[PDB]
Amino acid sequence: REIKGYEYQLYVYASDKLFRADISEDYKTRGRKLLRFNGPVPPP
Amino acid sequence: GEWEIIDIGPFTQNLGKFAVDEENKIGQYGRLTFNKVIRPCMKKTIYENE
Repeated sequence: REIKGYEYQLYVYASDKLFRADISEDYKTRGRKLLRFNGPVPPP
Repeated sequence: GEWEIIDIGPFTQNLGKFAVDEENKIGQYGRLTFNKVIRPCMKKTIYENE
């Protein structure tokens, strides 16, 4: 939540389908928050 | 800020599981069984400037 953390983008396989997931991660608290989840997508 | 690629070890497989479990509470896709994290996995690190 603070420009002091991370952001991950992911390609997750769930139920034989491919999805896009962007997660956040606060440097101090280790507060992960799911941000966007969309799919299915074409494989990279 | 910085940007880098990371490897799909059990750290990345964990953010896989969290993303699915978290979708399933808001389950617009019905409900889903996680299967795996594929490459590439990107990771931004933000610093004090917005």
